[PDB]
Amino acid sequence: YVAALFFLIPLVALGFAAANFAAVVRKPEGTERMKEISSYIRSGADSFLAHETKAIFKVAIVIAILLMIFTTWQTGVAFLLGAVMSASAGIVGMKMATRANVRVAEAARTTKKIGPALKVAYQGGSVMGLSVGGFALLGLVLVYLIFGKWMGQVDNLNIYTNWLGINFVPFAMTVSGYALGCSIIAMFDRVGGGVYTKAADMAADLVGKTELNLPEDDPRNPATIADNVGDNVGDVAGLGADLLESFVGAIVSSIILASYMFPIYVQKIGENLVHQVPKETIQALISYPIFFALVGLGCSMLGILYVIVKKPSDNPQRELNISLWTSALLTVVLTAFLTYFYLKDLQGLDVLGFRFGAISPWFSAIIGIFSGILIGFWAEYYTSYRYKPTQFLGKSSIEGTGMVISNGLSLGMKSVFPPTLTLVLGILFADYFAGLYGVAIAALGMLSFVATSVSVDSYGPIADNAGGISEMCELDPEVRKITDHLDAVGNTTAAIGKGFAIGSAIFAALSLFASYMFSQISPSDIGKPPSLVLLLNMLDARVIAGALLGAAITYYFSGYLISAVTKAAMKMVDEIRRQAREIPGLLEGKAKPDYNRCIEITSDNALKQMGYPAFIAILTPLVTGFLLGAEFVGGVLIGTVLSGAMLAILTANSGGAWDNAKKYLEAGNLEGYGKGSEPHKALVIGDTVGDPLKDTVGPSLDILIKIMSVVSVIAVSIFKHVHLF
Amino acid sequence: YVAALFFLIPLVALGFAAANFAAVVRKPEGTERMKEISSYIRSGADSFLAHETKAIFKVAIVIAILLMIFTTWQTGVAFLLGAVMSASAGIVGMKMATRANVRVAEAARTTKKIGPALKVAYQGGSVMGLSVGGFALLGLVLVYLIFGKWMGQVDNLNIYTNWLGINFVPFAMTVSGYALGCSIIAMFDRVGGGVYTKAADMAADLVGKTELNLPEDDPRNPATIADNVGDNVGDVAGLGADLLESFVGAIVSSIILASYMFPIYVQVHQVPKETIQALISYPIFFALVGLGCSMLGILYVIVKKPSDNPQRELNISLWTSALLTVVLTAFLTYFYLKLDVLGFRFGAISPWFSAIIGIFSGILIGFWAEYYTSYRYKPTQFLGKSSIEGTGMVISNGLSLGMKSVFPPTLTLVLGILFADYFAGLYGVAIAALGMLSFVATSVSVDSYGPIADNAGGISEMCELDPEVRKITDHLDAVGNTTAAIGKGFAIGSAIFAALSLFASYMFSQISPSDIGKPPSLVLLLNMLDARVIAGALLGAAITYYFSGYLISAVTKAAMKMVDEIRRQAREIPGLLEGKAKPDYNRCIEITSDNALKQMGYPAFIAILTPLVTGFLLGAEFVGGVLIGTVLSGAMLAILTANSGGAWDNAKKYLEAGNLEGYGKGSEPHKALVIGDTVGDPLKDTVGPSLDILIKIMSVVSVIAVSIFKHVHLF
Ligand SMILES: NC1=[SH]c2cc(CNC(=O)c3cc4ccccc4[nH]3)ccc2N1
Ligand SMILES: NC1=[SH]c2cc(CNC(=O)c3cc4ccccc4[nH]3)ccc2N1
Ligand SMILES: [K+]
Ligand SMILES: [K+]
Ligand SMILES: [Mg+2]
Ligand SMILES: [Mg+2]
Ligand SMILES: [Mg+2]
Ligand SMILES: [Mg+2]
Ligand SMILES: [Mg+2]
Ligand SMILES: [Mg+2]
Ligand SMILES: [Mg+2]
Ligand SMILES: [Mg+2]
Ligand SMILES: [Mg+2]
Ligand SMILES: [Mg+2]
Ligand code: NA
Ligand code: NA
Repeated sequence: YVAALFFLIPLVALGFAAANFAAVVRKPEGTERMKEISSYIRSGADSFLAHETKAIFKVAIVIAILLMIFTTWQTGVAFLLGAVMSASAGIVGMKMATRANVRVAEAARTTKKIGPALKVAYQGGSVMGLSVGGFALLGLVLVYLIFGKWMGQVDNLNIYTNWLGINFVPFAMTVSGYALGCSIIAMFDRVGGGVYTKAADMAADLVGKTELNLPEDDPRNPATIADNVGDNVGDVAGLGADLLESFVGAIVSSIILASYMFPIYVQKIGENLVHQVPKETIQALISYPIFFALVGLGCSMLGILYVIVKKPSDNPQRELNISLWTSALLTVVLTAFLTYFYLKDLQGLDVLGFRFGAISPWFSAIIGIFSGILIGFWAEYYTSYRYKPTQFLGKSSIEGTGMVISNGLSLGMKSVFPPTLTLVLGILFADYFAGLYGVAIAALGMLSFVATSVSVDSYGPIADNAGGISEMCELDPEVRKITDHLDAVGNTTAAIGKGFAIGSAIFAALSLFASYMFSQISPSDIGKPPSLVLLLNMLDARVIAGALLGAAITYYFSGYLISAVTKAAMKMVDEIRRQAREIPGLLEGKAKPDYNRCIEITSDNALKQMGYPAFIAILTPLVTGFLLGAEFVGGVLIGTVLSGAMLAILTANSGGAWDNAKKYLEAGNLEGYGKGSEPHKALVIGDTVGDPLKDTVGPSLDILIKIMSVVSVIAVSIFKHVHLF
Repeated sequence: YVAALFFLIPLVALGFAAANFAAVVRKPEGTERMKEISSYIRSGADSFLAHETKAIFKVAIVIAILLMIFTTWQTGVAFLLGAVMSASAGIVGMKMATRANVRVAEAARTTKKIGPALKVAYQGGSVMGLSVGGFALLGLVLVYLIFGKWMGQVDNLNIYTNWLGINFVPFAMTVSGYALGCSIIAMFDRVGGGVYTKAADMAADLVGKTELNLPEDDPRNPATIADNVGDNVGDVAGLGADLLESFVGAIVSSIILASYMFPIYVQVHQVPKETIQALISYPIFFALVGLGCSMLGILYVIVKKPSDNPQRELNISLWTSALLTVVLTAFLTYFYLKLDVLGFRFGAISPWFSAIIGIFSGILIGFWAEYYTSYRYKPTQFLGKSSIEGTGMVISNGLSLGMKSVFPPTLTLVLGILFADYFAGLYGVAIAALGMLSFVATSVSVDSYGPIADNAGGISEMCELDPEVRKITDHLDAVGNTTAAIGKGFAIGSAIFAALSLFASYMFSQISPSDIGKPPSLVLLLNMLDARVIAGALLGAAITYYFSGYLISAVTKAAMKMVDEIRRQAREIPGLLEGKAKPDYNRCIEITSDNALKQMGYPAFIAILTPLVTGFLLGAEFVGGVLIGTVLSGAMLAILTANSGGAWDNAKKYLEAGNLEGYGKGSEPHKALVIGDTVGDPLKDTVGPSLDILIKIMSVVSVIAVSIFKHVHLF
């Protein structure tokens, strides 16, 4: 029927991405030096991503075997499917960007205008965004059809108990495994690529600009190629992995709640269970988020096509915002129709959530979108150098490096507010509209047009690489100005994407707190009213202690990521100093440096440090539970949500502001002081201090939130009574 | 009987502090240049503290009148009493330090050893700590005797409702007003002094060391005198205010919970009135025993043979005070309390155990502080080493060190909460919150010891003395920074415990006389799955972060103003850098004073209003969520900022001791460490301390005012 037409949308999106790749590759590349630089960066990125993928997939096979042992095999199969999906999205994005960077560079060089370069960069971004959306929805639909339909886990959806004494719902456990695989692979990719790129960027920027007195991404700098390999590895593949994980997480949270609703909402009447809701309603609610995501992917495809066929403009932010708005409006309308018709007459919504009938979920979704948009706007206010905060930061740059650091930290901590209030209002409204199911539907709708968001976000790194390639090949300063404008727009878009991701994570984390309080129910007491089930008393000393511990664990995770970055940062700083002083004629320009040193340093550090964060995110719930019950784990989840949201928003805004103020000063817009002045060095120090907090901690925080919440939701059935205290 | 002997302890502490002040003043000060510099610094500190005190006391009178209007007059009277108590403790500490700085400096200069300077600095610190403890306990005992005994508010312990629809217990409301006044005055003092001193320090350090290439606190630097006046204003008066506020807040939380326990635990009252009265009076006797043990430890450490390692002497003081407190409080709990229905599961000794936790917790925190802040350990030394790689490296490694150190103390607090709960419910949780500050006198002493050493070093460097004097001052100042970090940890831990206890008291206060029968098991219930509660938690975390950011910005404004002023002076006054001209310290003094006085008001009003607005907007669950998020985020940020600022400052000092191989005071690593120290100053001396004050003030205001918007909410 129409379900098949909907389920074929992800394949159309993947085909569109492949077509965009074929079109960009058919574009003309640059000169011979441009080809050589692109080859260097592409080879580095390919090698590091190959090593990362091998390691991550070994770990993924191990985790899949464990999941198969301790739960149903369907869980392990879904885990592997999600791992493959996220890894493939990341690899596709990286393999597309490694080729589109030089294309954008050559376009901006020949045409001397922003239109063509913007168009090619948006083509690459669309490749990655369509790949992400299509992979996520394809994995989800394959799971829903094989383990939900072919095997019929969506038909029984009952509370079984496995051999290890674990209470589980079949389709619930399968989607949990799928989301866990997605999020764990995304965690590995993000941590690795972030460590790599941020160490390289810190070392190169700091040493070169502040000490050696070189231009940004100068060929004499033995770390520039490492920096660009990181831009392609950590800022692309990791970005796609994280965003696909967020999309799949919102959708799987909605689906898990819908599935768990059926066997719990029952009435015990003389030892006879009477289901308060018909199975058809739960099945409609389960299939609803998938159709929602498919309609959203279609609307994103429409907007991306309109923006890639439209006449190019000189203001790239205008084009990106036009794409986002068109996708969002198409999604709103088509999803209104989908919610009205699909949920027409179900007869069981009143019992759970929806108070305004079939349209109740749609409203929630709307909230999400709007919420996201709001955050987006706020991002552009705090990150863009065309507004008050970033400009005041750039001005304060005249007073000293310490002034820059303090003002950046204050700007981040202040910007923490408006988006948090947006999320508060969104939570309240989605609740009022359709309970926790609508909370999850809003989490999803905030990313309903995830394809366009991922596209507009990945657009940036391509422009950054184009600028790096133009600087390495000594191009016309007009090319550098085009790349700098595109890169500022890309920083704004990356801040917007981080905000979107963190908001979706918070919404899905509330929905998952609900599902986690649900999973604790055993078949023995499968009759108590959900009003008593969904209860996590905060006055229980265990819960508040767990909240404290979760906040501390989030902060320690961020600190460990920062330290893992700074280790390689210092190593490469020292290596660059050594090369500058021990290689004859390197600074004069008559000698070639050794980029391989920094490449290998960053690769080794990233490969060594990428493992611990994922394992922490996987184990923390299990250990905390087996030590102090399930209320402590609930408190830990609460504290994790709070601290992670706060730190992620703060770091995203602060890093965006710092980088855009550095770029604004580099454009000479700072009266009197140029690109080589002491204020520029202070802004460079600020940008290096913002780099690791913007490209590592922030993104990884939401992945940690979702991974930990999913692990707890899956494993609470055990430590609920197998605790030590 | 023996109760009068107990009620006389705070007066003895105040007398001991006055005697220590008279003894330090009887010591010989330095030369004419030292006398002139000390007089200038004392005049500046006195002037700024006078203005700050006048403004804060006008605001305090206004707030007391408002409290009298909307609640009982006893609340306003106790508010004024606590305001006066905290302001007096701070002013006494500051007036003692402004005179003890030059005395410590001259002692360390003449003796050429660390012993005499350490002894005099600890004398000043003991003056301030005894002042704080004595004033806090005297105000609290006067309230307990006048409104608790003379008027007998501890006799009825009923749930009344005032004309504005507020449910309250008489003595509960009175102690709430006292603690609220204490915390609001501490908030004003802390915010003002922190802005002042941190702006001055940022300006001076950055401009002088990074640009003009001058030594720390050089007379040519027109901000060194302003920086030291700030050290005396914000790091002394504010410190005493904050610590007295935490002490009184723990005790008042204990008292409020004890009072509210009676009329709620009914089936017929589940607990006899005598038991509730004994539990109400118990925290006061506990605090008195703790003050006595702190006095004993301070006396032993000021009479004990001086050592060359001052941290050893300070740790010996802390250990002796803590052990004396543990033993004497064990005896007090055994005899005075010579329960099962509420909390205590091990009989009369149940509360004492909890207190122990607190103490030990504090002690534990102490070690962790000394592990992360002292340059004699791995983290601070690694930071100093990373200083060779660049300023950005210093900043990133400092942030990482703070965020990691955030953990061990958090786990300590988690275990303490869990164990105190297991032992004696929320009453024992609050008693542990208090016991962590049981020896608050010794803690305040060891903490105020630091700023005195900082001022002595600044004065010795201003007069160009013997480098041995500067080395003595640097060692003492590093020890003082470590002790200040330990004190901040003490405050934040006590704040977390008391904030949980106040969450309990706030869930209790919502009970109205109409439904004064529901089982307490159902009353103490704040479901976290309520969308409103989680939204409020998110909003509270965001509000804490914005509070911190606004404080940082208030600091950076005056910091930039003074940086520009110093550059202008350097370029337009002939011979200033050459040394043939005299700078204008009054300019920086006035800049920082004006900025601090202007920015000093808003944070306290935010902390006071946020609960009221959030409540009248979204019921009581939203306010509960806001309190939870605020507590969590504030604890995290306070621990992080304290540890990070300590690490940065001690790494700078570790590089100053030459322990960094090859690089001296003028090398790029020293400039990077100075940039790190300037970035840490505002996060260490302004945000961190204000966070726990905000937590306590907001939770107390909520506990008092929830009775209105609990059902008079807009949604
Ligand atoms: N129009 C309608 S009535 C209706 C009823 C149900 C199932 N049980 C109930 O609501 C139910 C209400 C209630 C109140 C007190 C005690 C026990 C109770 N049990 C589900 C859908 C539906 N739709
Ligand atoms: N419209 C209506 S109210 C109503 C009430 C009753 C009798 N008690 C119940 O059903 C009932 C038991 C139970 C246990 C847990 C959660 C919810 C529950 N509900 C039966 C039918 C009916 N139909
Ligand atoms: K970027
Ligand atoms: K200090
Ligand atoms: Mg850079
Ligand atoms: Mg880059
Ligand atoms: Mg670049
Ligand atoms: Mg950038
Ligand atoms: Mg950068
Ligand atoms: Mg300083
Ligand atoms: Mg000082
Ligand atoms: Mg000083
Ligand atoms: Mg100091
Ligand atoms: Mg300082
Ligand atoms: Na995410
Ligand atoms: Na405090």
